[PDB]
Amino acid sequence: PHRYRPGTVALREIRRYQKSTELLIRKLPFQRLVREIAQDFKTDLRFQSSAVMALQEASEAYLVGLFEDTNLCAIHAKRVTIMPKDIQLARRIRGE
Amino acid sequence: KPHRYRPGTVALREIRRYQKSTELLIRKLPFQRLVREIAQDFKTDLRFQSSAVMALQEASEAYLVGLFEDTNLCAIHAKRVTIMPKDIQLARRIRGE
Amino acid sequence: RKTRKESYAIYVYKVLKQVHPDTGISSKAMSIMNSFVNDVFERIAGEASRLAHYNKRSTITSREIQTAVRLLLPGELAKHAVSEGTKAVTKYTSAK
Amino acid sequence: RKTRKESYAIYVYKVLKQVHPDTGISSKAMSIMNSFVNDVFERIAGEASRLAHYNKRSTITSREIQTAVRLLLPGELAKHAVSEGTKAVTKYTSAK
Amino acid sequence: TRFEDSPSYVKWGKLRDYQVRGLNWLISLYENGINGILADEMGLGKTLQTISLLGYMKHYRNIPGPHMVLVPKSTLHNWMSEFKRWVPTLRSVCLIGDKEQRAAFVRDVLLPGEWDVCVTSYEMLIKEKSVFKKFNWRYLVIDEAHRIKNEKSKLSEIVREFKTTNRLLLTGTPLQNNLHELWSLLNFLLPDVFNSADDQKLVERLHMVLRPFLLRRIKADVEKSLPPKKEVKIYVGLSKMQREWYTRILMKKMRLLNILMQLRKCCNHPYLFDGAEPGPPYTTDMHLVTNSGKMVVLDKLLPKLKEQGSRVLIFSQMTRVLDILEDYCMWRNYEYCRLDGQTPHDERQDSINAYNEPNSTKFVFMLSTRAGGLGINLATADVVILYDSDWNPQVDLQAMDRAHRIGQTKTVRVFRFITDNTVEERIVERAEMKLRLDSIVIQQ
Amino acid sequence: TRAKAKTRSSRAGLQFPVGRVHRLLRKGNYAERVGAGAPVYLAAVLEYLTAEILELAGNAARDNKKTRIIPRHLQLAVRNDEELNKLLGRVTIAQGGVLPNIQSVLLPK
Amino acid sequence: TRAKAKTRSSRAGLQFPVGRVHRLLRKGNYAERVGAGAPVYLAAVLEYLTAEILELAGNAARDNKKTRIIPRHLQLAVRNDEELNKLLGRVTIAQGGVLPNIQSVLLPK
Amino acid sequence: LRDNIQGITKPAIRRLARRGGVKRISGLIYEETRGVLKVFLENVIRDAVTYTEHAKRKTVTAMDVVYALKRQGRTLYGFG
Amino acid sequence: RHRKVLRDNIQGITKPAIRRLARRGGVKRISGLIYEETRGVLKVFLENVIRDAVTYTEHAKRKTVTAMDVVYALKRQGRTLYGFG
DNA sequence: GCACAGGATGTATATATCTGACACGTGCCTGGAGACTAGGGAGTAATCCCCTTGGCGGTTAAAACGCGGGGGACAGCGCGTACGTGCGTTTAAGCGGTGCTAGAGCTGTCTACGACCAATTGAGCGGCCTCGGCACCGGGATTCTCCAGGGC
DNA sequence: CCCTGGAGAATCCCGGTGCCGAGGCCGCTCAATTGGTCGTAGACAGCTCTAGCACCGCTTAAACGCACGTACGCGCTGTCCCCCGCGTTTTAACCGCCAAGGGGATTACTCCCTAGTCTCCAGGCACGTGTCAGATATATACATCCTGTGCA
Ligand SMILES: Nc1ncnc2c1ncn2[C@@H]1O[C@H](COP(=O)(O)OP(=O)(O)O)[C@@H](O)[C@H]1O
Repeated sequence: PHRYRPGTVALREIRRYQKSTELLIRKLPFQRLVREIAQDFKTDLRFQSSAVMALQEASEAYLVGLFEDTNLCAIHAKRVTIMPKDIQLARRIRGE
Repeated sequence: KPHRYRPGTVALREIRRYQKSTELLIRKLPFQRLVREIAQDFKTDLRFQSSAVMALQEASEAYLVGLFEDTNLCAIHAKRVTIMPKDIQLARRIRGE
Repeated sequence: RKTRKESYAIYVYKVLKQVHPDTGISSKAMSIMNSFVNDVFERIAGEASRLAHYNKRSTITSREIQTAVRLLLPGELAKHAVSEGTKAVTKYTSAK
Repeated sequence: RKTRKESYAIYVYKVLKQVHPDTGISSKAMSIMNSFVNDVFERIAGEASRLAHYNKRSTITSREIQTAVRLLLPGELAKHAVSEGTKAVTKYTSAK
Repeated sequence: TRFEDSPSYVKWGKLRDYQVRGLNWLISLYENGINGILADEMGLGKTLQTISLLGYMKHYRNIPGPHMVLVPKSTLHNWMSEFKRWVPTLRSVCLIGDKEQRAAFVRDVLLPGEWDVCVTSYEMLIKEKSVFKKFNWRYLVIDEAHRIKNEKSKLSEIVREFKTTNRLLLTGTPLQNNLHELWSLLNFLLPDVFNSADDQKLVERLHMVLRPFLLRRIKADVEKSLPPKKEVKIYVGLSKMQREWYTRILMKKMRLLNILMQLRKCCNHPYLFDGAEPGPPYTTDMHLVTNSGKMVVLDKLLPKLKEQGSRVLIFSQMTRVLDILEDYCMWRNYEYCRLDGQTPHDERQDSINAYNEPNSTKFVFMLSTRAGGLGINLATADVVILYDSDWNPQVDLQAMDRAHRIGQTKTVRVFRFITDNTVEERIVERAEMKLRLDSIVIQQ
Repeated sequence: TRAKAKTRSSRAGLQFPVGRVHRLLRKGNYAERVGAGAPVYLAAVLEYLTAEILELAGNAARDNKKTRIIPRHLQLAVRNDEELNKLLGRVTIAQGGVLPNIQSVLLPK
Repeated sequence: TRAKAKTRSSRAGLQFPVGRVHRLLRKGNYAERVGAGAPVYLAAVLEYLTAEILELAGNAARDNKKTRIIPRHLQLAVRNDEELNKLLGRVTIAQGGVLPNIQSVLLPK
Repeated sequence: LRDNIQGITKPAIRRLARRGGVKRISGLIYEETRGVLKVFLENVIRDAVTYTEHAKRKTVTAMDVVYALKRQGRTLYGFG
Repeated sequence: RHRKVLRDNIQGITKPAIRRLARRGGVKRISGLIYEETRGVLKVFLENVIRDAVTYTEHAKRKTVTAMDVVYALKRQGRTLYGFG
């Protein structure tokens, strides 16, 4: 039976998602996460839907940029697999 | 036969010494020549206050020190002890310059 | 009808018709352009205010706007923006 | 007789003698402390002005100052500074 | 009614009449308790008179206490040799060397206090003011006192802070630019007399005030030789490129910050500015001469003197002009020896000896106007050509008298090059003003 | 009587509102006074920058075979121009996506 | 009659100039009106921050065995403390030096 | 509510990494990225709630979110 | 007609000086190609700062660059400097 | 093969000196406090209706889970290379001077033009409807790529 | 050990739907027009202190060139386990719809809080001036690092 090698499907997904322009996180789980986090600062808070949408946009952009920098660090280590040490190095160099 | 320190003891001694002090590590007159040469291309007939050159040297040295810290971190990431132009370029790319 | 809100949308549309006569724009894109115009305005005006405070003046002038655009825009954009602003002020002075 | 320059040196020295009776400060350290006070003042005042513009008000008040303090200062500093300022405003309003 | 002959404590030598007169004047200064400035020209045994004064003050007065002499470094060995030759009864020590030698000296000779005179240099005084400040100084002697002619200078402040009883200044040109310098010297001498900052109201009053504190003996008492000099001013006009650059400088990419300093060199040679010379070929052929008025006149002048007596000295204030002249002399294939600040001292002395060798082929000796050490005995030359004039006429006089020394045989012609309708006219007029001030005040 | 009112934008030959810019400057607490040339200069600069971005975005949309500019086109225009990328480096554009880019080590050998 | 002048700093118990802060606010073009309690609040906050830094710098000076503060002590105090490090993260102190810090790999073994 | 960081699922993290341009992902990346997301969200939500409180509102607005992002240096065009 | 240049001013930032900067940065071994890279990095940084400082000086209609102008340029860059005003 | 003695190096330490910057005291003047008036910003109450939140049911894409295998991470080994260490030589920095300007800052005036405030009015701009061309969705035929097997 | 040959994915072309983008209308409030005034900035003058240019003289610390040896970067290899690609089953997200009421958003009213003004006075700044804290030197005491050698 047909079977793609380990890495061609990943490249296809890379091209597809770099072509697309839509959000990649489920909106109801993200909304629940936002409300949970907001419970720590005030009670009975209400949100505009636009507020949750903007939060998701910012979070996705931050994560995508972080993953780009992490990929660069992994390539620097002469690897193709990214690691928590790469994420930590990217954050440390950024200033976080 | 004459006594010699191993390759790395004097480097650590220098690290501790220069991390203990606060002076400027670059020669004032060469730095001043460089600054005047750079400003020449922006505007001729430029005069500098001596305090301006000191502030420039302070900022430049702080920038270089921070860059070298990040470079050392990247070299340790690559399982190395020697810093390289690759490490400098990676640090600059991650910092966004 | 609630309180009226001000946006640069019609002026953006006029510029778009000048540049590409037969090309349109969507609502999200116009919102992005409005946000861009507001951000650029705030950057330039704040820089000019700082310049006036530094030089111990009380009026924001065309010289302050010119210095602010030199400070904030990079390179060729700064040159072309300076040229456009100078042309506009020349026409305004001569044709008023 | 040269011009008058203003600085926070007198008050910095007062606070130094209040918190460490037997300790001195050099001229360059005074320069740094003066610059620090100026920078913090400007950050807080700018954030308060932006808040007033956002809420369409015209008066910088103690509510705006408190909100700016909470926005700028990280955590323990924020809450201790809030307590200090509340003490000060209460003392000023109570019998002054 | 004073010492009328050569003193006895000074052995191997009879002091001349002017020497003994100066010694008597210094003794009168000591007796009256007034400090004086001794300026008896450039060759009338000033060092010998100072040594005789110290010898008297130790022998016929019983104060062999500490004495200090401040000298330029180049004169230290001369001072020590003179001390050992003329008056060896005194005990003189010299402080030189690096930090280790200075520490060893202070631990060995200075602090133990077995000496009587100390001969140190300006730099060593600045370095060891801490240890020299402790002692009580009976007599302080400062040679070439025009070093401290300027107040607000560190050496003047430091020499003021010492604890002294008597003071003596040796110079030849007390007045160089303005009366403030003379007041500065006199204020170091007698601070309680000249505490204030500043022909019945002038000239004569100034003479009467200065006479009790000063003594100048022109080099005319001896004479009997040294035929008088003769100064000719040669006026030159700008070349065409020089005119173009003069207009470019006045009207206003090269930075032109010190406009006066750019106009000057422009009046010397347009080649100094970057790019004024022709392109990459970079050849030395007749476009150096034709692009400078001083250079065309100099090429018309040098061969005539050469077929005549030759041995010409050329002075300038720019090492760049020295480079251009060296290239010209290489192209025309004369003989040149160069001396400026960058020349090491051994090479300097070798060049002086080689030019002064009794029968040599050397023709042109080029010097920077300030790069000498008041020595330099170029007495075999005949003609002095001043490419550039200095704001200080004493500098020009010293340049002249480097070739007007006692060994001179024939009269010397001094050629001063001046551009017409330039800033050189101003420079020369200011120099004339300063020279007239100096002559009227000091010379008379 | 009074002459027919000519807008300052018409006097300056612009398409952005000079009077509105003047009011925004006056109400913004930037300075005590505002000169007459400042609003004209600022409006001209805004017009130039808007024209630049719109031109690049329209070119990108045409290369995508569309006629309406969308945030993807705006993001492509901004990120494919060095000066505008230097200006908008800290800006996130909603629904703009990212530039296609794969590091050469990751491509199959 | 008239009463003796009492400074607003004395009224509030602050060692910082309430009146000078009020004047600086009014001349900085932050808003067209400034409240009464705003300068008091701001001066108190500035006092708290200055007191914190001076306390830490005096402790660092005691560790270094000197009775006067220098920029080195200021830098050592600002670093070594996370709150002030976040506050002054992008700030350079002139001749303040850097913290002693050697990575674990670089040590001999 | 509780247990909502687990709603950010592994496939979503994979999609975000693929848009970032990565090919191989380690198994421990997911907890790390959840931590990073939580800290980022906490900072932004704290600032937005401060703005909302100052306005004396009980609703958080997209304007508050935009203002918080701009003060943190993360300008967001597309909402006002 | 005598030309003799001295050296490039960017070479005045010397290899031992760059080594001292790396020592304060905490670096143990340094490659030989680092020095040219560091020279380029320093040149770029200085160019940005000096361009902004010159813009301020021109606005003030002066020809002298002041420490305050340098401080304002650094604050524009985002590199606040304390200790010069 | 490992561990220790010892030598040499560098470093931490106590003491003594000296100097130049910190800290205090003084006069005075400029900005802050006291007392008042006047007016507009904002606190307060009340109404509306929009937008949020909660709940429910049906669909279906997406998540979770388990399998099987090849590729990538990682440890180890060998080598030769480029960097650290130290030494003798050279250079240029650093300090202290000349000599002359111009530049820039604080002081103090004068003065005129440009920005501000106010009163009218009419045209530009924002909100509200309405309609059709573009964008989207599906469907079918097509091209490109990726993997595997072997006669090249 | 690359060439055909299948399959999977993606592309292009063609036709049917819907939904808002772009136009046209209405009403209002905000900018443009006049008129008058005042205060800010431009212009000038007179002092003082710094910065640029071209030199000199001297001291000395640091750069520089060179040579040797040694850790180390780098390539190569083998092993193992871990992440990837695929198929099955479950789950909860999505979407549409409905319902209720909490809070955003606006308006009217009034009061109280701040700006502006005029006196009055004391707190803060420039200016002098002394003394002591720290820098530096010198001579020890000690802690570290490296090697050679004795012992299994
Ligand atoms: N034996 C001597 N005694 C006195 N003066 C002499 C003697 N020999 C030479 N001179 C003079 O010394 C001058 C040069 O020496 P110089 O350094 O000026 O000495 P001083 O500084 O003592 O005058 C010459 O002009 C010469 O006249």
